[PDB]
Amino acid sequence: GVDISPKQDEGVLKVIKREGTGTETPMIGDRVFVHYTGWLLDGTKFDSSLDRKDKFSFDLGKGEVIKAWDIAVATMKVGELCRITCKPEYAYGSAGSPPKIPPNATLVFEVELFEFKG
Repeated sequence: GVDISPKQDEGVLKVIKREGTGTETPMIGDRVFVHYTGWLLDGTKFDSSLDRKDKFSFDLGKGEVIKAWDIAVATMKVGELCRITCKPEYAYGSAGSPPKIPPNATLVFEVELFEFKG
């Protein structure tokens, strides 16, 4: 339900709405069938995966996503619903997202995780 990272203290953290059915969580390098909505800190909707024909999907912590997703998606159960609050050290700070994000802006993603190790 909160914010901070339990090692660096800045990184991420996540607001719970609907907790899971299958109590298990994903392991490092496992395949997860996610779907996300996402906003910048000014309340601007830059991205939502369902709109582009289908759901989202990655392999936990493989370069593929952001480090804020490897921390908060490692803590996500089968069927769960929450909202991620992320900081640029774990996200777009040392890079910037291609269409409009600069190297120092706060970030937001509402994630629904369907299933992973199953």
